[PDB]
Amino acid sequence: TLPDILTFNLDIVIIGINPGLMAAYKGHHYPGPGNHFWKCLFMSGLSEVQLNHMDDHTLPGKYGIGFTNMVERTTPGSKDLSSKEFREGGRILVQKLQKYQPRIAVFNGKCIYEIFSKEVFGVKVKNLEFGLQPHKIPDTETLCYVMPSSSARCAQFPRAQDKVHYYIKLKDLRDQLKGIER
Amino acid sequence: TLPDILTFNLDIVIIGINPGLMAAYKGHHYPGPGNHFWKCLFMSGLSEVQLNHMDDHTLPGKYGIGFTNMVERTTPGSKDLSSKEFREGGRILVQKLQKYQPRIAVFNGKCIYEIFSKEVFGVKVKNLEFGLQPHKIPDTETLCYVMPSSSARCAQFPRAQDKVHYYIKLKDLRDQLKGIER
DNA sequence: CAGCTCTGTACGTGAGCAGTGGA
DNA sequence: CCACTGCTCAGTACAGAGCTGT
Repeated sequence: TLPDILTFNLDIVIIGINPGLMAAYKGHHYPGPGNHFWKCLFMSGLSEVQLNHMDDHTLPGKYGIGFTNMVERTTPGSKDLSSKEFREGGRILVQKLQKYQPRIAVFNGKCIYEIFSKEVFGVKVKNLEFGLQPHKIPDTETLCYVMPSSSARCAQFPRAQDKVHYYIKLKDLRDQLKGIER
Repeated sequence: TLPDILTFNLDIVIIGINPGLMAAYKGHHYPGPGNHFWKCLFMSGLSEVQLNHMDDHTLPGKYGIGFTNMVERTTPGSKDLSSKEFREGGRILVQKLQKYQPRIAVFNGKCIYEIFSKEVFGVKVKNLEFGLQPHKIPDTETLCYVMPSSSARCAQFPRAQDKVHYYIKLKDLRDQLKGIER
């Protein structure tokens, strides 16, 4: 099982379906170096240098970023999880975000949100795009922001430098949200 | 983590390097694909239906085949098993084969045998070929038959069918030795 | 320098997969 | 909404750098 990385006062929280064999194994979030998470982060000026999964523990204090997932059971892939298993999941995730209250809940890939929505919000988001969504985290001021899966096991973009747009945008959205309190 | 499947009176005993993330995760030998292992067996004629990692414990009593690995820690794989480890692995592995004494000890993939031999027999082998090897298992009538990895991490045997050859040999070598044996 | 060894890296394929847009 | 696109991830041979003796 893979450790959450959560503190108070976060800008961002990256949010997987649940940890995979590799990540269970290394004990850190997003080991590849195939997978694009860590490059995206560097690419987008979200991190000033280029880091890797070994540095995950530093992300809250130094970049105000943290990690977690709907499910905590570790499997090979989402296709191994029950519907049931996801319910108790986002139930427990809502409860976390109500506790930690970051500015923005960022979802890895349409897939995971698409669930959360027709679960937490009782609504099949039809025709979904990436980035800021209309609903806040229930009982919070936390935004949901949907991000193309960091997994290169994907159609596009996959390729770390085309998901950078969404990182830049996220980054700016963060930036916007700190000016509000001027 | 991954349990040996071993009896007495086995013809063949596949010996993998160690148990990777899938296999670890599912307590069963050669899950993949890509492992061409369950494939080859069938299309090599060594089984008469194509089966998989969950018939693994039936391979003794039904086809007199058994399983085990040189080293036993779970890793990704593979290029990350220590220098040491492997040596000590081989001390245990020998003991088992003197315990159980299968007609043959198939090594799945070079570098294990490559290394086993380097350890057990005192020989760094020139230009290893796949197939039967000079030496018996010390103090047993058990043969050593090298075989190219069934991992698909391996470019120079692109497809499963680039490997069945050794399985058809393997059959034969067993088939010869089986009588003898009137 | 062949031969010896000591790392380093560059390699095919399919299966699984996220996403998009095709029946 | 099955299919279709790019791209991950699951040991081993040769390159070359750096010693030995013709």
